[PDB]
Amino acid sequence: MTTSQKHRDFVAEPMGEKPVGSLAGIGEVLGKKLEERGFDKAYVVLGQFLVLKKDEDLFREWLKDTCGANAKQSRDCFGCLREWCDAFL
Amino acid sequence: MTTSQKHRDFVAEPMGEKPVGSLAGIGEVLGKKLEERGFDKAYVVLGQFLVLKKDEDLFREWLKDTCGANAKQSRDCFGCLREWCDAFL
Repeated sequence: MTTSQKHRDFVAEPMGEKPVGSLAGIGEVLGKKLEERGFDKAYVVLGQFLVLKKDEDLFREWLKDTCGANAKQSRDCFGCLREWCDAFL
Repeated sequence: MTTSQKHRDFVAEPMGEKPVGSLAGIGEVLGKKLEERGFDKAYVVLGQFLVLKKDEDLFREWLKDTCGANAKQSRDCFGCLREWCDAFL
């Protein structure tokens, strides 16, 4: 139901060292799982997106299989990360 | 002996989809080895640098162990990729 202001805020300015849970689609509980998986910061997760050549099917299985995110949560991270790259990459 | 103009050209404008061998420190022969390793484009190699949290010792072993680059060639890619991130990340 309408994206949060975080989506426009993230693709409106550099990401710097913001925490992983700052990425749109990742909640406080999910941010903790990615952190246990070695992604304590967003740019480390951005790297995984870059390693998958922006492949949406591979990206979705990675997040869901890695933490259990739902199909709705994965759609927000794909378009959210894909849009940041369009402005910064 | 003095860096090539490619170093200043790469950190002077976005990287887009330039080929891997376009990264400073990677020669035409080495670009072919990375390509056989699955890195047909520079942004895929940029992702590995991001996944290593910019760790220089881990990055150097990755390139040398992955293709056989010399210690001099690895120094150019670290500072070259590190400088691009400073301007675009």
